[PDB]
Amino acid sequence: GDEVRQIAPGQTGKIADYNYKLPDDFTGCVIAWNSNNLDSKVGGNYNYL
Amino acid sequence: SALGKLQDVVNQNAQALNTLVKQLSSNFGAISSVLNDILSRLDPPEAEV
Amino acid sequence: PAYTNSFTRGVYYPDKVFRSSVLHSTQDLFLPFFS
Amino acid sequence: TPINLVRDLPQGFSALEPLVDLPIGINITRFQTLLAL
Amino acid sequence: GVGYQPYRVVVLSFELLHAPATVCGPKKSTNLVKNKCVNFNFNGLTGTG
Amino acid sequence: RKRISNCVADYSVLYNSASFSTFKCYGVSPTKLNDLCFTNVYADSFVIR
Ligand SMILES: *[C@@H]1O[C@H](CO)[C@@H](O)[C@H](O)[C@H]1NC(C)=O
Repeated sequence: GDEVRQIAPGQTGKIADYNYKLPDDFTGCVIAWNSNNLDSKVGGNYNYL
Repeated sequence: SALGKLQDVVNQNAQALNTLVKQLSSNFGAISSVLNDILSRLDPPEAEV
Repeated sequence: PAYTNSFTRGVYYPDKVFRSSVLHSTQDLFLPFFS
Repeated sequence: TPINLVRDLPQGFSALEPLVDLPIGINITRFQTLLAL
Repeated sequence: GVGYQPYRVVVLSFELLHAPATVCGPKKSTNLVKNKCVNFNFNGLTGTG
Repeated sequence: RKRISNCVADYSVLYNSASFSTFKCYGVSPTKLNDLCFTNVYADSFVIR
């Protein structure tokens, strides 16, 4: 969810700090789409460390 | 007052320098006029603006 | 209400900062001269 | 100040050192004073 | 909903004033050097001189 | 409106903790909080949805 919007040029966040930092010159595009039918397993999927 | 012309040149130059230095204390719309304060308070993404 | 003139009274330091041999204006809440 | 007067405030300069910055966190609209009685 | 649930908010108001610094962070104090160019950081006036 | 007297304000554990939905800051940055030396801090608290 919101972590999808947490990645962007010049953004501070837990994703930015340690997981996935985008540079502040990002000449690209971020394509995000809900994936409840692809990788969302019932009871919570423990593959998202 | 005989040497008004010579003194005027000195006064004009000193006055111009003083205004130049006084301009260093202006904000220009920034949060602070001290460059160190901006650097020590904000991350690069928000310090550049 | 009796009245009087305050000649050169109620002058304080608007800023806690020190400085020497400077004639600088300060926009601050002061007591008017001769008020 | 170390004044020595006859009557009324004198003529002359005198600064005012900052004594304390009281953290009140209130508003103020009307004030009074206190005296020795 | 997420937009209508109890959201506790505490807003911390600061001020970058030359007034004496009373609230500061956990940084160890070093020794006083003099007669030498150094990066001096006493309370907030970080700088070189 | 509770303010803070003289102390050593350790802001370090305020964003490095998964207990805050939003940590938006203006005029200051989370990682830079620990290095600041404020004259005072106001802790104003209210609740919104
Ligand atoms: C201060 O707050 C009180 C409480 O309502 C109010 O009556 C008064 O008018 C306020 N004064 C100012 C100057 O806002």
